[PDB]
Amino acid sequence: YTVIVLCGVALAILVGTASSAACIAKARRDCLTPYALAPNATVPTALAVLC
Amino acid sequence: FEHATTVPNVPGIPYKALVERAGYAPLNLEITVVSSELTPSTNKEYVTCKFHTVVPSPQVKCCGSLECKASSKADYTCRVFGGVYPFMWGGAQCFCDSENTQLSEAYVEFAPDCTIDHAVALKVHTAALKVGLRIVYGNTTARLDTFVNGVTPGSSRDLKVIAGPISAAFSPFDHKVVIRKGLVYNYDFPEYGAMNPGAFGDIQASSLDATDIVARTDIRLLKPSVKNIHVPYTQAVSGYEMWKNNSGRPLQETAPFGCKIEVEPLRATNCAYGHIPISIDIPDAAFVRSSESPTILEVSCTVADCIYSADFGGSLTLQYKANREGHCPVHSHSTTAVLKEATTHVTATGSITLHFSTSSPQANFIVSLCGKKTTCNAECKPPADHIIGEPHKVDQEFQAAVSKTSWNWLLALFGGASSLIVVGLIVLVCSSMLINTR
Amino acid sequence: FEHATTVPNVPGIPYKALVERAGYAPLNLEITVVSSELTPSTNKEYVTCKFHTVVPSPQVKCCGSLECKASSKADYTCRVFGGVYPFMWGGAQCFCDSENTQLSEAYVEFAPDCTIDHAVALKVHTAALKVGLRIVYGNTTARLDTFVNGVTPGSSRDLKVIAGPISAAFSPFDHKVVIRKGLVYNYDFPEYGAMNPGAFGDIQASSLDATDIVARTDIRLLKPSVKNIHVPYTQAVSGYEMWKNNSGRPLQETAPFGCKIEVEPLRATNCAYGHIPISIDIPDAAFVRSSESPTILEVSCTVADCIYSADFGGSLTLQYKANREGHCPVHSHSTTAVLKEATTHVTATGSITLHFSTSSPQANFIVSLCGKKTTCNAECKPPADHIIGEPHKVDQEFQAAVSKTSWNWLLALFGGASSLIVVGLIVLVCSSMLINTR
Ligand SMILES: *[C@@H]1O[C@H](CO)[C@@H](O)[C@H](O)[C@H]1NC(C)=O
Ligand SMILES: *[C@@H]1O[C@H](CO)[C@@H](O)[C@H](O)[C@H]1NC(C)=O
Repeated sequence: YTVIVLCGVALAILVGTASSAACIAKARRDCLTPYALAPNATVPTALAVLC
Repeated sequence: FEHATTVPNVPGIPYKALVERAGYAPLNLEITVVSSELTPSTNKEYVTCKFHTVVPSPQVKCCGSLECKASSKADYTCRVFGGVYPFMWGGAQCFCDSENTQLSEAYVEFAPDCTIDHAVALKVHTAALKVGLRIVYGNTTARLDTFVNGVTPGSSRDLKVIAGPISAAFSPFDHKVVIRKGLVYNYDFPEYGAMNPGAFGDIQASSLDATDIVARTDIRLLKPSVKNIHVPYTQAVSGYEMWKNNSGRPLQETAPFGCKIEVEPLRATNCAYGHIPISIDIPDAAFVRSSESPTILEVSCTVADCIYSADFGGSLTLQYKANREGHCPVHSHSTTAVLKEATTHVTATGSITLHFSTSSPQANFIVSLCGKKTTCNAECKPPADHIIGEPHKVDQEFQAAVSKTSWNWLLALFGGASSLIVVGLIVLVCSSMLINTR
Repeated sequence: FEHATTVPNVPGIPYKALVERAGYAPLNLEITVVSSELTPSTNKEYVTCKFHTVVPSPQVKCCGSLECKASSKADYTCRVFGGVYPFMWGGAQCFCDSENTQLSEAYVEFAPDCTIDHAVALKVHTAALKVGLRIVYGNTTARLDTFVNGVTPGSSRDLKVIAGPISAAFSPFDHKVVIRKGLVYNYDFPEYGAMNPGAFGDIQASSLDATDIVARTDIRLLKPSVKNIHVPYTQAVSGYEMWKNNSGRPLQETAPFGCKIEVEPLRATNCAYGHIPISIDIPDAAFVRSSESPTILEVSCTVADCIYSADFGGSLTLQYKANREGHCPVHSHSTTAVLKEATTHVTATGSITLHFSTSSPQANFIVSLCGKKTTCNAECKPPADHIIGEPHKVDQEFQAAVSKTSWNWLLALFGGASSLIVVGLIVLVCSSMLINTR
């Protein structure tokens, strides 16, 4: 029984980390999706959040 | 008042319960299963044992002709022989060159010692179980012995108690059984009227002293080939002896749950499987009004030390404040932990120590002192000694072995990553709205 | 040689079969089930009968005090009463103004005539079936009686014959039965130890003459209320009498398949249901080489008239040409029809009739005369009478009631529209090609 709980915990944490990484990467891409070269940076706070 | 319970069907494990009714102080109720008795219904099929081949004096019809004749004795085998020439210590018993003939017959019967060495085959069905209960209430003891079936009552010592059918049925006996010299064996004995030489049940009889016997054991005669008179017989080895040699272990060393099997009723006793639903009716007279019962105030727990031991080894202390001298009950309504004593004296401000047992390390529960309740918790450690044969697991484990620390670790590890992906989608739609604004 | 068959378990319906061996003329084999015998295993639960209330003289104490005392008698009831003042024809039996006290007790015992009116409750199980078979082969008759189980060959002439097992188990008896004065009733009697007033089995005893009895019948005493001395008792009406009044019809008039139920063994007899597979072993010496068997030539059927009757009413004739005088067997391998005699004398050019029965209006089949076969057919008509109580349906109907004319009408019934649609498709493709050429 004890082996199952650890494996399930590892699976859950891995799935959560992967989902969070994918979500944050997609959010960064959407924020960076516009080329933004014609004007300056929309807001430096958004740039800081991005990186 | 009628009050029901489910009690484990295991000897020497008292069960404590209460009875709640407005206006009357709680009354302790102790139930003990003194000993079980599973007696099945059986019918005698037949009896077999070592046999003995009779060899009656051969008939001689000499210088003549003779013919074989059948009979009614079991396994009767007959045969004539011509050209024989009997001789005896006196000399030639007749006078003719091979014209004589001799008739030889053989049959079988159970040996005298069988009168005590018999092995009888039985067919069993519809196992029934009887339970002896001892009940204690209001420091008064009552007896009863009832069949676990619910239609039958048991009235004893002012009380009539009705049992309920076992939850899960146990029946160590198989459809076929053999009993011999006080030993029970699980074996598929041949059906009556089916004889196979060199195997159990080669000789069969309805009763030990039944004049009628049916049996075939492959007896074949041989033509005399010696000077003197002698009937040579040949037969297979006795089946009963062969079964005795390799009968295997008896049922005492194989019955599950350690059922002590006695012979003269052919019944098992003192062995545990399943639970008994049992309803107790209690006279209203035995109950006591709460008005005269002691009144308690400001009850408090304290766990000096508790050991997660198989044997009852946990300790506890209670401090109360009351006004009336008397006796009050005590109980632990949490099934995980079981107390030791039910009733205790009560003083104005006295404290009393209690003993208990638990099956989980996180020993937390609510204890009822007299008419009032009190929650309390503590942690117990495993014991040094890990093998002991005294009453253990008064309550079966309920996945409560998980301590609060383990739960805390498991909960803390998990994080809201689903919320994180939801926030990712939210910021995606927000970025879409931002593009709209742009 | 060993030869197997399936026979309908039903008395008075002979079954004819053959055994085929190269170089041996066919041997008839007739099997008859003389009488069925179904005996189940039973145990004695208890016995009951009309009871009788014992009203022993009341214990009177003059100018004193007295108390009740319990006893071991079944249904024992006690009660004391103060203020008694018994009187008799002589006068007062005590002299003090209400100090005296009278104790009255009561118990119940089975009535004497019970010895013959007793009703016994039984539990039955594991029905076992016994068959009596009579087998005729080569104008030699033999008998046997065997358990239906196919593992206990019967003994007859030191011959082993195996029967069964039954295709579908049948037992008119229920789990719980009761028996009284030669009549069996199907009833759900209360289990031993459970007494209900005004119902069957209120008085229960292990044996008729058992000193130990357990029973309750709601006996309540009444305070004395008349000048003289008496112990007024009130009790519910006897349960056994009430059960007798409305017991319902016995099992003799409800058992399916017309089973005759005898009491002493408590077993059913002479009643038919299901099929029996049976294997018969015949000694080789019984067989006769075909060399000595009569030789037949140019066999021919002729159905003078056939009646589609329940009984054996169909007629047939056979014309044969042979060379050797003797007896030849005759049979009908078609299950739909069964002949009357198995063998007949054979002459050089004789012709002989035969009586047969059939279960269809179209009576066509192959009849084997001695070693040779002969097909032949005829049409039978229904009989004038339509209700008789003689062995009927020696062969069960096999949806063969359809007549040849009915089959011809069915054949003329169907119509081939599939050909029409196929022609339509063919002309469709051809006309599509033509339209392309248009
Ligand atoms: C049982 O407990 C009650 C409660 O106080 C007490 O009055 C009674 O005397 C006790 N009975 C015995 C036999 O000690
Ligand atoms: C039985 O039939 C055979 C064959 O014809 C015959 O030889 C024999 O005599 C018959 N036995 C009896 C007893 O009729």
